Amino acid sequence: IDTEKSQQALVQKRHYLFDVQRNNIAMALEVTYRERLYRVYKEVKNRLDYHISV
Amino acid sequence: LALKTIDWVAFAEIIPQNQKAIASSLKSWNETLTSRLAALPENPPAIDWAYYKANVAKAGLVDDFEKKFNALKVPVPEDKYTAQVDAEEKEDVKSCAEWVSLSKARIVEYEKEMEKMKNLIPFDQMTIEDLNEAFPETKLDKKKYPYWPHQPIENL
Repeated sequence: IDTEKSQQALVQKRHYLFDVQRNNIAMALEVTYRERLYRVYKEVKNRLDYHISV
Repeated sequence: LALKTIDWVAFAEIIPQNQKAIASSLKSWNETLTSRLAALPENPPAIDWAYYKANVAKAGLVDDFEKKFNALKVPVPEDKYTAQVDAEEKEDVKSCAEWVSLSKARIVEYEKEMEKMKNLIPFDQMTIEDLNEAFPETKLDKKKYPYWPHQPIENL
């Protein structure tokens, strides 16, 4: 009995795989967005200061 | 940005041995993705044009760069990948719950049988036929040894 009930507790714990990946899918799409933000921000700023530099 | 908090040893127990390497990859990327999110804020600091309105002598070029900026639509990346793992999650809980049902059946069987050994008639009033009913192993195989004492003499 004690072995079987241990397996059930474990089965109930199975859900941790799917949230992990879901976390990684969540963060990655957040990263590539913020990178896209800094990239666009930084580039346009560069063309600006170049005009200031020349 | 709502994440789900996660244990790591609890993560470890529920991985089969055939995909342990993938699990490590999900662990590494999870760590890295936390660091990269820590090392940058959410929005870039949009620079005031005052420093660039009064410091460029080029003919109105600062205006159309900034007009092109406020009217710029950066492509927000869409998911295209979490719906299909949610469906895989649903499918899993189905396979989980049906097994918990099966195991539950083996539990309730052990409870009845445990109770049977628990309420055993004391050994003094027990006929040997009652014992062989209790411990079906103690019976003597009248097929392999038909004649008395129904067992090899060594085991006697």
